[PDB]
Amino acid sequence: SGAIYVGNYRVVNRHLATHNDWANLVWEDSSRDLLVSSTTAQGCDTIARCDCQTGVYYCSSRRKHYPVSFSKPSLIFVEASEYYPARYQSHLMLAVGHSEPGDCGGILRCQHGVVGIVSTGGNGLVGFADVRDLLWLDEE
Ligand SMILES: Cc1cc(C)c(Nc2ccn(C)n2)c(C)c1
Ligand SMILES: [Zn+2]
Repeated sequence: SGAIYVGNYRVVNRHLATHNDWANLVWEDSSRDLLVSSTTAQGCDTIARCDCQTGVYYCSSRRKHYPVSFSKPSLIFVEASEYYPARYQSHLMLAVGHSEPGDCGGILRCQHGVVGIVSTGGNGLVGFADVRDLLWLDEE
């Protein structure tokens, strides 16, 4: 589990969104595994606006933050899980790292701010849903 709290927005994995998230929906995209809902309080996370390929992510199944190198956001085939059938997921970045289903929501960050959240995993790989192209998170 985990979310990004920026301005009056809450960014979560779409497959982990709650009824309150759907009842206060701002935007959702199944192909990206992302859902954004509105919040009453303002959040403290800052979104990175950059092309970094090195950063650090939080892995709840190890209670540790790991430094990683990660690929550029791309269209990647992801195998079937309990949340999605086998399909192409867009704006996804991969790194070598430990991940379990419950690690989804962990933040990946670089020197500029939050880059994305854990969304996929298995066999020593971890995939992150990018949020750096969602410029509207910084306003309104
Ligand atoms: C972060 C994360 C997410 C998921 C859903 C998974 N399990 C599975 C099982 C089959 N897939 C394709 N994925 C793992 C290991 C890690
Ligand atoms: Zn950066």
